[PDB]
Amino acid sequence: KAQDLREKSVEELNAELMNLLREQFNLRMQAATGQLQQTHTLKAVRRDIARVKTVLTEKAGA
Amino acid sequence: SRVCQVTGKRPVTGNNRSHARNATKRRFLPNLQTHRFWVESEKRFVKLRLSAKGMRIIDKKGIDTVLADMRARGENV
Amino acid sequence: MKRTFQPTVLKRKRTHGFRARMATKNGRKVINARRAKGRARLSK
Amino acid sequence: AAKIRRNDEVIVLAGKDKGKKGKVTKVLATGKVIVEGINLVKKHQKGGIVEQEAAIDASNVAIFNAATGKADRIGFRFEDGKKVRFFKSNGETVSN
Amino acid sequence: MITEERILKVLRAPHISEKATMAAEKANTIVFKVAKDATKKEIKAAVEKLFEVEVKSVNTLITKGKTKRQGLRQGRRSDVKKAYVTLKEGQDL
RNA sequence: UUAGGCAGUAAAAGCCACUUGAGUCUGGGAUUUCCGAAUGGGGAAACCCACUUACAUAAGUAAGUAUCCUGUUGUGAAUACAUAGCAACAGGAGGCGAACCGGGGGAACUGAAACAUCUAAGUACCCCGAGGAAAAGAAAUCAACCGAGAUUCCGAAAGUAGCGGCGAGCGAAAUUGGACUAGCCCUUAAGCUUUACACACGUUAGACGAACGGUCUGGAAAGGCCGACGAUACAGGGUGAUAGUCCCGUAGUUGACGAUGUGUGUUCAGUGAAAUCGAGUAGGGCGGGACACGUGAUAUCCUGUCUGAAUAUGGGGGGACCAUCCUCCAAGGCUAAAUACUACUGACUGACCGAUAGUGAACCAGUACCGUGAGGGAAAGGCGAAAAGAACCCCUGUGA
RNA sequence: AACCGACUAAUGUUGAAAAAUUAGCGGAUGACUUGUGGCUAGGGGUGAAAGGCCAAUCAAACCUGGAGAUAGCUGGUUCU
RNA sequence: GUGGUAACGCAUGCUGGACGUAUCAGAAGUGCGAAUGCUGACAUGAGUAACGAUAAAGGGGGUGAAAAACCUCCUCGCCGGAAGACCAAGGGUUCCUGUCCAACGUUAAUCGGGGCAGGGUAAGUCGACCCCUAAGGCGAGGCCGAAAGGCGUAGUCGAU
RNA sequence: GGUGUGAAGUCAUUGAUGCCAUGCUUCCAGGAAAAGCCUCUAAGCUUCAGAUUGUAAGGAAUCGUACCCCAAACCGACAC
Repeated sequence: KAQDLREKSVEELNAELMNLLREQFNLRMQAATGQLQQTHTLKAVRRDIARVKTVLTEKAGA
Repeated sequence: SRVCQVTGKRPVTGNNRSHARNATKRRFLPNLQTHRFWVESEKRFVKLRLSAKGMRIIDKKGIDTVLADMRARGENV
Repeated sequence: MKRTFQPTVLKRKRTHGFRARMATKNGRKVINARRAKGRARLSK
Repeated sequence: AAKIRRNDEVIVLAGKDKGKKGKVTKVLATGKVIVEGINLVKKHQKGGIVEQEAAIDASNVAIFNAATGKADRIGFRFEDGKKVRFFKSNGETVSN
Repeated sequence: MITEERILKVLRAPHISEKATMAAEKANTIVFKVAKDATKKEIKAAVEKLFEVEVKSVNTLITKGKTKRQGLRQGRRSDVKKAYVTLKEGQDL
């Protein structure tokens, strides 16, 4: 997270995004099934995605 | 509207006044008429809705000056 | 006995609906009035 | 900016537990502190009847000088560029 | 052309229910709670990609949310779109 | 900025952080579904369906696509030219907002102890258009033979002169005391707006911030008693009763990277602007309206209608009209301040209210509820210092 | 018969119902009746005409505003 | 209890739990029994009328704290061009299940269209959307109108 | 409860207000529109693009769908 994302290229940024999105899918499925005890991770992945989408919007154009 | 294109004369409001001095609202309309003015410069007639006073003004100033004035005002002529 | 309120949704909307109010000057006056009053429901 | 902090030995200034020392466990934003072993209240839980600490007003507690063995007031001063608390009497910087 | 971002947003959760269980046991149908926007094509794509199964059919409904009183303040629960996804014979999820 | 934080109801849960990537505060970025002026078209607002162009290969994605006004380019009819038309492009606009402002329209109840002139009233209301103010403004003004010197606002003159079914009522100016003051151009100005360059100058998170013990009463001390101490700080609030010294503050002293605002210059690019000193004008006739002034003996102003000069040797005004005299130069423009208002933001104040009051609304209120709708429109505050909100037992329906 | 209507009576009249019920009664292929959607709006509409009807309201709807109209009338007007 | 001619004053027990306020001045939202006053509360009538079609119940068993009213069984009665079954409209979760019975239900209630929780609505073919248009609406330009607007062409909407 | 397994399953007659029928006959009051659809060409395109017939492959979205409807769930303040 943080400015580390800005070191990464737009391509690899997108690669993170897709990974995060997949992690976020798994956590949804678990949350519903009741397998998810650590609820804290949902807000984490969600905020991590926003960081990436922030950087990607920066890297767009400029 | 009943508005002279040359002068801007529009309907004004006033009173009717009886012998008993009863005031009823009335309007005073401009003596609007339509007249096709041949405009040499543009080799066309231009039909204007204008007051009879407006015509007198076109007789003094000529159509070319009046058309200019109007176009400036944003009249569609 | 037939009472006065014989609802149809379509007639409610076409008379008192938002797009009906917005179509006319005086309708917009009503919406603005209601919006100024603080009315949760501007239209029916 | 806060005179009383968590993990501060304090002496109680007011109430039933006046003159009793304890450690600030928690500082609520309501201006209340919970202090180990101070405003104990018996709570009938559904369980048993269990003694628990109750929040006290922060103004009802004072930092304990320990060296002087008294309550003291706390000022703030800059020391090595960082702001530090100090005891108003001794002048000594509080452990913090 | 359904993107992977779209595929990862479409399926919101599995739907747990006596009816859902019957569907799974009897008719090889998995009931999901899908996104409101989700279309039957997007849902099929998502089920195929994220569970590696072959889908026969997708049936969808929206359940309109219940009004609840909650003391003084009445309020509605949110509309849920569910998707009855029938897997081809032999496929398990 | 700093020890706690993950909004509340609202507990739990899983967590994060602890001297600075915890978090918070301020600012600036990013994201910003759909509806709404709503603008691709449509539409029962929050929905439906497109075209174009790119992309995708499948039946998707993204972007663009309103109308009008102004301008500029093209194209381009009836007839040659041309124009209309059509298209493209650029720049504007549209909606909302409590009041204040200018303008277009404009009542009636009522008063007149009836009522029609008159009044209410150019009010209410409707409409249009602004702006931070607006409007007005630089004498074809007054005055009175002496003089004054744009406009606006305030005090007098004065309920005076007048007007008025001379009823009810309406109501000036000259002149004078103030506030504020500024004039500048059609041979092209002052100002205004922009643009940057400077500089100042303020604002925008904040920081530090004095001095109290003992004893008594009490559940609790801020109270009492005793003795201290601070005060450029005894504003105010909080704390288990009533606190200068417990806390937050206060006085005072400080703080802005960046971002804003302001005022100066110094620039730019505009605007002012109507060009060129004012003719369909002044004046007149008829009808109305405005001026305190109701047509009166009624000057002056505006003009719907019909007319119509002179043009510094000239013209306007000086309350019918004439002479004389004085004064001003209309028919082109721009112009700050003193003035009006406050829905909104901050601070502070109250011989203002304290829950039938004060807002309709202290409370999840323009809510509930009522009504087809416009619209109408409530009631409803207070355990305790702290939930310590009554473990457990007993009656009872594992109730109340 | 349905359906539309509403001539008589009784009940009911703090109703079961702000116009009904029960028994009878008229029309019942027509100037019929009915659904849906349209249009006409207040000195206005609409009326096979009753001043009927225009949301249980009508010799001028309803709402808001002018507006605290006006009320030579009635009521009421608080301690010693 | 006491004082004064009075409005009222003073003292004090109990209650109450934090304010009150002399004196002299100052200012008023300054005094209520009436207004078919206004708001709230609570009476009287009165444990009175009534408990909403005179289609009708009887019994055995069950469950339950409790059963005329719920479940169940056997009988009886009532509707049957409906008091049955569907659909549109209109409503909007009332549907099904579990649980509860305070309030709601004109009684009780174990029951309920009541409370609480959970579940439930699956479409190429039904309907909408959609193509099409009727009445009619809106309406680029346009015509007309103090303004607001009115009318209307091309269009575009509009089902019944 | 579950599954499982299951006989006969014909004929005559009667007979709709349903169907043929948007028919037929007749009458006067003279009986929607528009599209889908068929066909014709125009401008325009002519190894095309298109058209037809066929054969494969794929699609057909989106929204409604519970429940009440001679009603205790709609309109009547009410389980009227």
